[PDB]
Amino acid sequence: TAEQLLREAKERELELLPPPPQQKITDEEELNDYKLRKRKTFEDNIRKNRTVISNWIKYAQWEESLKEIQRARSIYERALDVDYRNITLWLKYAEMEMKNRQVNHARNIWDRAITTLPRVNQFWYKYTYMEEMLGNVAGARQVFERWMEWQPEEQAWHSYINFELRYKEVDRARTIYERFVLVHPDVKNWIKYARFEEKHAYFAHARKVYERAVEFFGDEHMDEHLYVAFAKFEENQKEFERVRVIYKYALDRISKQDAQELFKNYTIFEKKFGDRRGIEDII
Amino acid sequence: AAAQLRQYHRLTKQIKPDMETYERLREKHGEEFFPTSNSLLHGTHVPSTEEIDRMVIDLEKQIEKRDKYSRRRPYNDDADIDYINERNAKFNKKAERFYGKYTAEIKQNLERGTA
Amino acid sequence: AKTVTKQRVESHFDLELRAAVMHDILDMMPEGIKQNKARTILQHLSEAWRCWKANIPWKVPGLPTPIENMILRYVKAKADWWTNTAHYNRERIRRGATVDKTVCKKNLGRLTRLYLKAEQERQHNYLKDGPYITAEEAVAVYTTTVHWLESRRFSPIPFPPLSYKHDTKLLILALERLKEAYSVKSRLNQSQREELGLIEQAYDNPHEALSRIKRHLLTQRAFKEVGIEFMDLYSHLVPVYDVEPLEKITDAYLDQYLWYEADKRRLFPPWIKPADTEPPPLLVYKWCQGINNLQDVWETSEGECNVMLESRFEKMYEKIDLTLLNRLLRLIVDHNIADYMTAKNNVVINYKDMNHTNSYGIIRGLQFASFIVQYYGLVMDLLVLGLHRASEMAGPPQMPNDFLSFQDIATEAAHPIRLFCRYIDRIHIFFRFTADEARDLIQRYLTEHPDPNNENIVGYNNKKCWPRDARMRLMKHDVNLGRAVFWDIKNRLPRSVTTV
Amino acid sequence: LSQLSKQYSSRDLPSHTKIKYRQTTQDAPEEVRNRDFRRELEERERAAAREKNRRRWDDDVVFKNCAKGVDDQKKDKRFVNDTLRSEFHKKFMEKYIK
Amino acid sequence: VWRNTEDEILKAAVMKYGKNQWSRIASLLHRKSAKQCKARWYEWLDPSIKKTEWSREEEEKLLHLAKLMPTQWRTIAPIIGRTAAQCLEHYEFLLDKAAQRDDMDEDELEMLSEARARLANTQGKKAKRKAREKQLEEARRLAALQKRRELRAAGIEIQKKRKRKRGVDYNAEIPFEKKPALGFYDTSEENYQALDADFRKLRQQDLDGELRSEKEGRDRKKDKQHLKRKKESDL
Amino acid sequence: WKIPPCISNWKNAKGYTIPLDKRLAADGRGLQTVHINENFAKLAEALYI
RNA sequence: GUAAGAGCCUCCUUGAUGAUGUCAUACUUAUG
RNA sequence: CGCUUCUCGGCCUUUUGGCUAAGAUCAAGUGUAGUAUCUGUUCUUAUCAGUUUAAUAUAUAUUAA
Repeated sequence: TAEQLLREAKERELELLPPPPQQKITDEEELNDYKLRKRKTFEDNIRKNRTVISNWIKYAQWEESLKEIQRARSIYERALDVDYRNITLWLKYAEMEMKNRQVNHARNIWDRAITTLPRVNQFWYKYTYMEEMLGNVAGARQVFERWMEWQPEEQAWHSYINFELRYKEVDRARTIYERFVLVHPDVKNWIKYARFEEKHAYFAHARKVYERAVEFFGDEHMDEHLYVAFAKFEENQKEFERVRVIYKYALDRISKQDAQELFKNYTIFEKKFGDRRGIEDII
Repeated sequence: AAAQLRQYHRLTKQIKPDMETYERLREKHGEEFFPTSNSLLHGTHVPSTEEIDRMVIDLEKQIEKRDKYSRRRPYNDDADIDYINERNAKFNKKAERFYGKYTAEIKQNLERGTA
Repeated sequence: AKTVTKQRVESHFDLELRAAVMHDILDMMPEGIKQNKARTILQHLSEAWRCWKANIPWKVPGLPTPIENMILRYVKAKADWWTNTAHYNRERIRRGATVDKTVCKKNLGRLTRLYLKAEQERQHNYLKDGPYITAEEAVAVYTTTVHWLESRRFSPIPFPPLSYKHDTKLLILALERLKEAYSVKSRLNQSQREELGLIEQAYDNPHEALSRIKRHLLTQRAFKEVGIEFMDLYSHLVPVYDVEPLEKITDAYLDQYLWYEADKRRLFPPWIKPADTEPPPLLVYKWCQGINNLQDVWETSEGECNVMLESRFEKMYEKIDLTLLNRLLRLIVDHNIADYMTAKNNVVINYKDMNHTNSYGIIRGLQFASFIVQYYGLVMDLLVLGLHRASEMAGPPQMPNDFLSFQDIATEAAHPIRLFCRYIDRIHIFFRFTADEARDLIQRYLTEHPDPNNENIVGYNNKKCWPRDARMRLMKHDVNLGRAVFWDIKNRLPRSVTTV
Repeated sequence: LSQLSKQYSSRDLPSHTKIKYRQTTQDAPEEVRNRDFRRELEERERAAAREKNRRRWDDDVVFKNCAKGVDDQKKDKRFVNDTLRSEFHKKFMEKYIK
Repeated sequence: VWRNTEDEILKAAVMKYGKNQWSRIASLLHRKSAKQCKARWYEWLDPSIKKTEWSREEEEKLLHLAKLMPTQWRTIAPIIGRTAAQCLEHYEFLLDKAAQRDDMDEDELEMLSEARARLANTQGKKAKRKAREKQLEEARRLAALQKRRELRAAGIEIQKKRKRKRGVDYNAEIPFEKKPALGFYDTSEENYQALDADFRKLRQQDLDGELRSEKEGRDRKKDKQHLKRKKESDL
Repeated sequence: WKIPPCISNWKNAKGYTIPLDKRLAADGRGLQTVHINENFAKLAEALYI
């Protein structure tokens, strides 16, 4: 214990010098000369390694701090001009320009990043930040055109349709949800459109779209796809004909009735709901 | 997995996906943290150019310094949320170390020892 | 203007090796992390450095098995870059012209580390379980030592119990021999300083150090692991060992014991290594004069032949088992002397920062190593000869036979082989072959030789340098002489041993 | 640019000012276009792969024949990926260490 | 001798050094030798060896091994798993006998403390001269800029620095438009009032006053204040 | 996929603090390799008899 | 024992002491 | 029980820059100057006092309790 403790005391006394913070911001332009020496040290540190991330980030923080706009925009513009890939750094510089009081060149710079590599990360995230900042109808329009241009999405598309739906009206978000769901059909998209259409009242186009979507997506067996929607609209509207048709179509499913417990718990749910008791439901 | 729904509740997350996950949960927490607004009055400011995604004019007048401060508030909120990472959580035990690098080597050494 | 060759080409090969390894390492994980790939160059780089440069496998727990397997592949390629180039360096050293010092002794030391990893590789790998025991030939050799020491009738006196002043004279003579060979004063280090302090303390108290070494070796086990070295002599390595001063003085009293008492007991074949003489006149007048003194040696009308076979030794450490020294050395000399002696051969080898423990072979040098190899080649020398030829070379028990003759002309009569000897590593042989005997064995080895006609250089051939134009071209009897070399191989034919 | 031409150095002197076109004896591009090399190589490998072809002294010994009939145990021609020993470094280390 | 101080200092020297180094600890252990330090360390001070008791059921296999072993102790030491060839031979001797029966300390402590402090000093004489050059350069700049500020505050007569070509800073750098800033345009237009407002708020951000802007200083002071008092109260 | 630490080996002039874990190396620093066979035991019994 | 560098030819802060000289020992010198 | 604020606790991320032959080796001759640990001697002051307030004249002077 005396060896480790002695190493703790000697290590604690091994620090080299305290700071000498004297004459802080004094003698008028002398502070600007100290800022010129510090900016020179940062320029030499960024000069030692052209691939340096850290030093560039510190030059961006100290820049935006003491360099106001011009020289700060020169640091973010030089580092941004020296960085093509690794768009996360472009998101750091975009966040530094977003904190400025202008924000016009920050939004236009966000559009320049949209024309740049989208990465499907900083484009949707930065687009959501700009749209949340201002330009509701415009930001959702360019974000919907961009997201509708290169590839579809899942959490970004569903979250974009949710934010566009809660914004003002769900009318346009219904057609956009039908186009996005039609671009990448799946059971989750049918359940989402059936849930939003369920909270939308209606349900005529939700049931017709449920049968039409269940018919076009049929390949091997329905299982959690059609039976979940048939039970949702069934138990929602309390229709025995839809429960009997769903139970009849579920019995025709291949691959050992598709999922065992799924169709069993669903047939027991609609069974117990509709009639149950003995006789038929017992056999 | 789960696509979308209408609800707000607690979750777990905080997992390896990192950037994409923290940005999705950060945008969802930011959107759910900010409710709707006066856009009905902007519904008077609404007229004929709304739909037709491809835009004729993407700039116009913006809004005002109002939306500038209201835009600066979530920036400071994201700065305060970014300022939360871990705590000091220190003590005097076992042997000594040298600055940060020895503590990082102690954490990685503890990660390699337990397997 | 890069690639200056010299030693700079290796640095560019290592940097370029770490270059493509960074691109492939970045292409190993589809997403992963960015900064996490930069630190992997240090773990894989240094892990390959100490990995290939040392005997440690350098296995990382929870490592990226695909990346560790790729860096292990390219790491083995880097080892090949230090392998074939080292083979070209050894060719450019011995055969080629030497260049300065650094590069020369450097590559010689890398090749020495390769020989250490090879000797430790066969040591640990092959020496763990099955190292060519051959219990049949081991029992046959046990009977060969049984009847051999029986008819020899020597005594295995374990240690002198301080009988007379000759023991003290052997201690002062051994200390004067170790101090004489080890005595020089320039620079050096605590090695020669501990040898000087042990020399002054040894000469100061001869009885204290004598009893301390006697009870030491006769009681305590082997000392700490010693070192070794191999210089570049333009020869095969340069076998050498660095031993502690305690085992050095114990080796002085030991070697003085087995040596001295061995001379008092007078246990040694008449044909053997040099003893108290000069090799050039010994082999000169012995082989030349005794060969010329043989009956009808150089004069043979017909049917008579002479076979002179000079065969060096091979792999003095090939024993690989301490049981031969246990039984053989123990019953031949002592239980404690062979105990600690065989324990000294189990010391772990240490070269530079690498430590390779090999107990198979013995040290490059030691106290009884002389008598060790003398008993090895002495027992194995009677394997080819046999109790007949060795019984003829023995002679009367009172006065044994001479070097070049035994009794009258019965030496060559009862021994179809004229003579033979083993001098240090080398050996010589002389025989008289009868036309019926050389035809018989020529037909046996001829049937054992798988070819009707064509005969290559085989065992013995290509004697040129000194009698360039005076040598023999070839003959059918020369092919019969190669079949006679096969008759010497099969004549000895040890199951598991280092052979000609 | 229109600059950076000042002084020369060695190895930059005029060299190989006249190139060498392919002669009709070595390689002709038209002959390679009309070449039969598919069937010519099929027939070449067809020929090469077609033909490949090519006593009291002895009783007094306490031992007997030990190593006999063991030859091919050491492969004459073997290419080993391991450069540590194999065939090469076995005799190389055997000759350089003894 | 192999005292406890040499064992602790040898363990710390093995932690900050490693098994690869030998004569380093020997130089730190004064009269001790590298061969004795490696032999005694690997034989005893190495935690890999188990010196605590033994297993009577597992020790029976070492006897039959010893029957197949004799001599060849170093070859059978890893086979036993406990190593310690001296302890193995001593245990075999005890089993055979049982079967047959039926000032300098303070100087070494100061050298060890200076050895560990030297281990934390591994930065070297290059980093030491860099630290002395940084503190001496900061003191010379504080004194030169000090007296220069005292002279500039009184009299208006002063020369300008030194030779203007290059310098101890970035070449030509006087941080107004330092390094290429390129340029940015939004869409087919020249934004004027926006850049003027960004420059107005830019001039509003910078203000004249007295203060010191730092980062690691407040973090180190906060770590010292947290280490001094946090909760305590015992119980 | 992750980057483990690096210890032991050589150099290590920086970060001299080593809460062990460096001397652990990998596994048990080797294994029984070829272990042992009955040849040495049978030869030892033949030497005893 | 010595390669390199530098310049002069208009407004604030958390309260732990000191002066009478000598040995074993550690480090720094081209004077031995 | 829900929401807001404050206090304490737990987890994720927190990062040793190259190579060849351990890269190469290992002890104290004396001599001058300087620096480097530790011991028997003492112990306190919150005071100086020439207050305050109001009015007038140019911090000072005068008048009124």
